[PDB]
Amino acid sequence: NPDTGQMLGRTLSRWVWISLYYVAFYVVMSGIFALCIYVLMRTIDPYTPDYQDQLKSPGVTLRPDVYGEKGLDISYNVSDSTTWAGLAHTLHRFLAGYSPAAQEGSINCTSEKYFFQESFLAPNHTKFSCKFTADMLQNCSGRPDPTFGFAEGKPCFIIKMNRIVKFLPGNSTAPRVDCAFLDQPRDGPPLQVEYFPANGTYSLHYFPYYGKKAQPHYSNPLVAAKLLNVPRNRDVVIVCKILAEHVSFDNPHDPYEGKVEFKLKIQK
Amino acid sequence: NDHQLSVAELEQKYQTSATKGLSASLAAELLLRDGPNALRPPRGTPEYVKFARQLAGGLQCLMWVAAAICLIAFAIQASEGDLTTDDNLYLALALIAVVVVTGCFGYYQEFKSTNIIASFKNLVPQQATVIRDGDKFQINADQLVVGDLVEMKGGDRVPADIRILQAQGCKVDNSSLTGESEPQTRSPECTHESPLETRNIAFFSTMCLEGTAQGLVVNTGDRTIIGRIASLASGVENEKTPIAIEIEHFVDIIAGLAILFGATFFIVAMCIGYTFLRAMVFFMAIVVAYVPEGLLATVTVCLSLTAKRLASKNCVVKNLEAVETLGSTSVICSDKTGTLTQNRMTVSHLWFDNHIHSADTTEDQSGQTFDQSSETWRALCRVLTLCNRAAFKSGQDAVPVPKRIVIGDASETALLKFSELTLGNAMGYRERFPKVCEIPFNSTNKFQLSIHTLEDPRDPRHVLVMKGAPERVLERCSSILIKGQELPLDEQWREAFQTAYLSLGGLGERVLGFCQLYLSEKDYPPGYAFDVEAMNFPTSGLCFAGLVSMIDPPRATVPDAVLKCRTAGIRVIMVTGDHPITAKAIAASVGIISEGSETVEDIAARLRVPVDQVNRKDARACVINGMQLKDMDPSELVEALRTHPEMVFARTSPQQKLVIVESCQRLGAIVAVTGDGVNDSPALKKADIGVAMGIAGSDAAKNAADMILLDDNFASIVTGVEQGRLIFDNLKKSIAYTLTKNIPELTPYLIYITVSVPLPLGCITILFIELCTDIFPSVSLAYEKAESDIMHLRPRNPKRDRLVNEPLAAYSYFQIGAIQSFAGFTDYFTAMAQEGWFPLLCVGLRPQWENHHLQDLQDSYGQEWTFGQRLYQQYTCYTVFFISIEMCQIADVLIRKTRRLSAFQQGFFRNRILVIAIVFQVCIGCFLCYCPGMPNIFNFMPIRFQWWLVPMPFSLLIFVYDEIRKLGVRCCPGSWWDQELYY
Ligand SMILES: CCCCCCCC/C=C/CCCCCCCC(=O)OC[C@H](COP(=O)(O)OCC[N+](C)(C)C)OC(=O)CCCCCCC/C=C/CCCCCCCC
Ligand SMILES: CCCCCCCC/C=C\CCCCCCCC(=O)OC[C@H](COP(=O)(O)OCC[N+](C)(C)C)OC(=O)CCCCCCC/C=C/CCCCCCCC
Ligand SMILES: CCCCCCCC/C=C\CCCCCCCC(=O)OC[C@H](COP(=O)(O)OCC[N+](C)(C)C)OC(=O)CCCCCCC/C=C\CCCCCCCC
Ligand SMILES: CCCCCCCC/C=C\CCCCCCCC(=O)O[C@H](COC(=O)CCCCCCC/C=C/CCCCCCCC)COP(=O)(O)OCC[N+](C)(C)C
Ligand SMILES: CC(C)CCC[C@@H](C)[C@H]1CC[C@H]2[C@@H]3CC=C4C[C@@H](O)CC[C@]4(C)[C@H]3CC[C@]12C
Ligand SMILES: CC(C)CCC[C@@H](C)[C@H]1CC[C@H]2[C@@H]3CC=C4C[C@@H](O)CC[C@]4(C)[C@H]3CC[C@]12C
Ligand SMILES: CNCC1=CC=C(OCC2=C(OCc3ccccc3)C=CCC2)CC1
Ligand SMILES: *[C@@H]1O[C@H](CO)[C@@H](O)[C@H](O)[C@H]1NC(C)=O
Ligand SMILES: *[C@@H]1O[C@H](CO)[C@@H](O)[C@H](O)[C@H]1NC(C)=O
Ligand SMILES: *[C@@H]1O[C@H](CO)[C@@H](O)[C@H](O)[C@H]1NC(C)=O
Ligand SMILES: [Mg+2]
Repeated sequence: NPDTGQMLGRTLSRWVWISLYYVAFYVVMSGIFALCIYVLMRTIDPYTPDYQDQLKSPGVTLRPDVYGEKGLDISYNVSDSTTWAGLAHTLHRFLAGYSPAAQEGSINCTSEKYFFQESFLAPNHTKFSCKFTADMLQNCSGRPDPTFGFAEGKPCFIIKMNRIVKFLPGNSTAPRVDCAFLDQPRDGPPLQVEYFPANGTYSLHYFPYYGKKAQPHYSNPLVAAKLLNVPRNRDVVIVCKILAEHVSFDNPHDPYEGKVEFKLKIQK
Repeated sequence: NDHQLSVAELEQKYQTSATKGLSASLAAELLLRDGPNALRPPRGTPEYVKFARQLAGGLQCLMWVAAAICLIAFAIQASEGDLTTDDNLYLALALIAVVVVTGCFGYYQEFKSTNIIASFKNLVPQQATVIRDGDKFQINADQLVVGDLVEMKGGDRVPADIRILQAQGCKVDNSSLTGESEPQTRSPECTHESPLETRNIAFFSTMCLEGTAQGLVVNTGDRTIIGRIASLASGVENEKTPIAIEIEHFVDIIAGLAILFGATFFIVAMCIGYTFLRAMVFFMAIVVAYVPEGLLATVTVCLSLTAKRLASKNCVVKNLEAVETLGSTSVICSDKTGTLTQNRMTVSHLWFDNHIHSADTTEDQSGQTFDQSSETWRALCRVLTLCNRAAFKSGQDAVPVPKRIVIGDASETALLKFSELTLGNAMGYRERFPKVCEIPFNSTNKFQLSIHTLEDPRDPRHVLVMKGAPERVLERCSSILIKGQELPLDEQWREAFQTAYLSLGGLGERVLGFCQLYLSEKDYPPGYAFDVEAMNFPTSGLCFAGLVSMIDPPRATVPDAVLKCRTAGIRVIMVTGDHPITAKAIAASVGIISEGSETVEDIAARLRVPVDQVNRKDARACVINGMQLKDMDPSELVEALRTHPEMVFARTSPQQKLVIVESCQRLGAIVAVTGDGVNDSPALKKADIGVAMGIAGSDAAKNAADMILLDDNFASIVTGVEQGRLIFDNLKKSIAYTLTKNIPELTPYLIYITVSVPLPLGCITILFIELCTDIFPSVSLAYEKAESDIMHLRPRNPKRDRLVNEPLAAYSYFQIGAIQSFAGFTDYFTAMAQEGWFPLLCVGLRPQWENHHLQDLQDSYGQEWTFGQRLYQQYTCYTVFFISIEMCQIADVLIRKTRRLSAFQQGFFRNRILVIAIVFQVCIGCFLCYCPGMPNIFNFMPIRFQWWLVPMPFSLLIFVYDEIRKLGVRCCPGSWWDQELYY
């Protein structure tokens, strides 16, 4: 089939024309595709997504995040500092973005209700964002305890709610974190948690979130849950859910929607 | 051999006697050396073997290889802790299931065809008659041994191959074993050199029509002529069908493209930074992706629909691949006796009133009748009606006269049926003229005579009717009846009679002379003592009434079928075991030899030159008999076939029929063979398509054939040719439609691997596209009408016109499929960006997107997403890509209705099956999108309405582009556009 006069059943001149035809066809098709993408991006709104079909209730994440086989799994040894050194280092890295130096781009908020901004009055055509510093987490903030309670068997877990543009948790009361055992160890009591900030709430002036273009300095409000009666040398499952009117935690196809569930083991 | 052997040289070879016969002990001990006198049953394929063969084929093997590659890739991925390994299992299961279900469908088609064919297979044990040690006792035919002395009488099957020792008026029906349409006289004198044409050999399978005979068993079981034909047919190998060859070529194209794309993107993956194992898995995925899952089912369903359409015309195929061979056929090698003709002697021509008349020979009387308004005709009708001893069976009024059954001679049967058709109530007319004397057709007199009494009670004369050979009635018959007058012979009427007899004999017909004599009452008063042994009545000085000739005539639809086949560009060759004169006359009658075409003998006779002095290229027709065919080598046979367009082979043995078929096939032609007898079973097996008559066909012929004509209608051949051409074109369209959607199924995976965007299209939705939503639209293209006069085109060139070729593949894959991929990706990016994921962020997003440990991945607006939410968004991408492919496939099915004509000319809605299939496709798309539970069952999402609208301009672009391409093809035939852009 490959021959000098006819190269795979087609002369060299005819190959040129057929290749030119295909090049022109694909150039035109690529131009149409690029024009379609350009039109789409010019109809896209810079600040608000067109639809939030997959974002009905926010997800909930936990720090420090260590994943085992089926999900979050934290296990360490009080007698061995190398078991929780990495956990405390992860917490320190996470709270690095919550120092006042990191928060200089946000403002003080004392409203305790929705920060409803209809105009752009922060600099560079921007909306204001409230400060969350790693001092509102008091004891679990990393000072004066750089171990976050891990050394003394009372670890602090930071619970963060996923941010959704214009989502409102509910203004009857501030959304609140509640942590408990999944199936309580029948030989012990219910989980004793004590939270930072007090009552484990996210202040309502961190909502609504207006997106990263309108609020480039926005920081998710944090709640630290210090567990005080976790049994030692035993596997426990902890579920931390968000108590808000517009937050749901009952989706069986997304275990992080509205709550966070982790396994915990503290050995001695 | 045994025919060329005296009884003295016999009777010692077989240790028998010509009268005493074999001893009862020698026969019993010879039945041990040689088995029972029966043919060996065929090999016999078990049903599981038949099903396993259905499970094979080019496309089936490609799918088996694809499933094996899927499983190997699954093992490789499982040796790496991969997650999305269920896709490999789903693909392998889908491929295996499609192969198995298609094999079950094909096996069921074979089983049903076998049931219908065997339904008309008649079964009955057979007896014989043997004289051992003097005792003439009746025995089963299978206890016969070589050397046995048997007796045959009219109506009995010949019990074995027999050298005739004594015979009295014995005639045999050899039309199934040989091509001889006329009954053959059997006499103990060795006439011809070969045993197949001698008169002292009777054959195992044949009928003794009349008389009695006695002879010696010379062959038994599988050593008989029919047994040796069965052995020859068993050694003939069944070659591949043209459609199977086309499918194999298309499989080669698929494999080449798959390997090319896989290697290219394996190199790309290696250069991008993928590990060698990952790049190999990518190569395997691409190779598997190029294999279409539903195409085997689509092709099988289209072939089955064509088979159903053919069966609606009493044309049953034994395999689904046989429905296209007639459309691809360029040469039809046809049998004469019983295939082109009715295998029944009927009255064809009459010479009375100095004019040759032509009778209606069609079995349904759909032809023209000669002028019956005369007095010579009435006299001839009376003579032929009264001088006949044949009689119809009692209880026959529904059956037409040609297909009734009568007890008597073949010639007497033809005369009786002719009388019943013309005069009507032949038996009643004959009984209304009482017969007082008669003389049977003895060999010495060579005529039949009878004296009757007239029907009116006032005419006391006696009418003497005599029928016999022309040059035995002409020695008598001093007078001749012309226009009712009794003009005498002036040697001019003798010249006219000789000319008419010579012409009728040269027409391959058997002529009979008829005459009457009105005996005077004065010399022969009523009550005259007529003595057959005294010759007291006048046997000379008769009045010749006319000449009647008989032939085995063609079937009613055969001439038109032959003309249509030749119009379609198919060469028709007659190959018969019958005599050359009859073969040539029938070939002229049916149109195999055209009007005005001559042989070299004809040209020599016209030019008064010797046969060796005529240019062979001047003769369009040719008649080659078997002895000449023996001497010719393949080179001379090829030269003769390529020199004479209208070829007739006469006195052809089954081996020589096989040789002719092999020569035609070796010249590169796809050859169809039509036959009914055992003598064309090897040729039917060797043919690309073998067609056997359902009613007239022998069991061996029907077993050898791929096609059975249940009603023995030859026009079903032209129906099959048209259906085969139509199915070829519609299969081309359906395969183009099926192949188009493969590229939009594969390009999302290529972009997923190379650009690392979240997976735009999943395995489950790909399987739904392949096996649920597009199978019905692809099948509906089998109902497309022809775009031109398909019956006036020439047969396709098998080496140049492939079912799937480069223009079709290139178009379907890289133009329409490219447009479909662009539509799918436009919809994908629209759905992504409107949910918060801009295209630039989508680029390179796959690791984070699929990371199960990332539950707050940020989108373009800074919103944080869990893995489950991202997975539901991915299912939305699946659904929008699926719907884009669906809409573009609606446009594709619209554009594949025609290859040259516009949709505005062929008709948008004239294919109601196609319209219903489009509605069905849309309905299933809607059901999959919007049925509750679909997101978690099949990963289909209830997409917003604008996701439906985005691919619609691309579908319209597909339609407009195809319309413009076909307009350019129509307006500029032979241009660069036609050569490159037409498929
Ligand atoms: C073409 C004519 C017929 C000729 C071929 C006949 C057989 C065709 C069938 C092929 C399928 C192969 C057999 C089934 C193989 C898969 C079995 C299976 O286990 O599958 C399950 C999946 C969905 O599982 P899940 O997510 O619920 O499991 C969740 C479990 N976890 C969590 C592990 C994911 O199901 C799926 O893959 C669905 C895959 C899509 C294919 C389904 C079959 C659709 C065929 C329709 C043809 C109808 C006739 C043609 C049209 C009529 C007009 C002519
Ligand atoms: C064999 C032939 C193959 C042909 C392949 C396709 C060739 C063309 C591919 C890329 C060319 C660029 C097309 C996109 C550019 C559109 C024009 C444009 O200027 O748009 C602007 C955007 C950036 O806007 P922004 O988001 O910053 O604005 C935000 C605005 N506010 C803030 C208001 C919301 O620029 C962009 O998006 C650039 C996006 C670049 C990456 C796109 C994703 C790559 C995926 C490609 C898959 C395509 C498969 C094709 C299958 C063919 C099979 C034969
Ligand atoms: C061309 C026409 C073909 C017609 C086929 C024959 C007729 C059968 C069709 C329908 C009969 C069943 C109808 C559905 C049952 C009632 C509806 C229901 O019970 O809804 C309860 C809800 C539905 O959830 P949702 O709508 O909010 O969506 C979930 C959204 N996401 C993302 C958030 C999780 O809770 C749930 O999810 C649980 C729902 C569980 C699944 C329901 C059973 C139907 C699914 C499969 C049956 C077989 C279909 C496939 C047949 C072979 C292939 C063609
Ligand atoms: C050819 C003859 C065809 C006859 C009709 C075929 C069957 C149609 C029957 C029912 C379909 C309508 C009912 C289901 C949709 C509403 C359910 C729903 O709720 O869908 C909602 C969206 O709906 C809409 O935007 C508008 C409703 C209609 C959409 C298009 C319907 C498809 C129609 C196609 C016809 C195209 C004809 C032209 C092309 C062919 C030319 C030859 C889904 O909710 P979402 O996405 O907001 O949730 C997001 C939240 N997440 C994801 C968590 C669940
Ligand atoms: C996309 C890039 C990397 C592909 C490589 C460039 C070259 C090799 C491509 C570009 C255009 C292509 C040609 C386009 C048109 C045809 C006509 C078709 O009937 C056979 C393939 C053929 C002849 C292609 C061969 C390969 C080709 C010449
Ligand atoms: C140059 C830009 C616009 C892209 C390329 C356009 C292509 C599709 C056009 C431009 C020039 C055109 C070619 C010009 C020359 C010939 C040779 C002639 O006998 C047939 C048409 C043919 C074969 C044309 C085919 C199509 C063609 C190659
Ligand atoms: C006739 N077209 C059918 C197909 C078109 C496109 C295909 O992409 C491959 C693909 C996947 O590969 C998985 C796979 C890997 C290795 C071997 C076989 C299969 C996975 C998800 C989506 C797509 C597969 C099948
Ligand atoms: C780790 O915990 C175990 C009990 O599970 C304890 O015996 C050990 O002392 C601890 N680590 C060390 C090395 O101190
Ligand atoms: C915000 O308010 C607190 C309490 O009034 C104050 O101590 C702090 O200085 C303010 N923010 C700054 C400037 O860090
Ligand atoms: C938090 O720290 C204070 C001292 O600053 C202490 O009194 C209090 O008990 C601590 N609470 C817990 C549970 O750590
Ligand atoms: Mg025959």
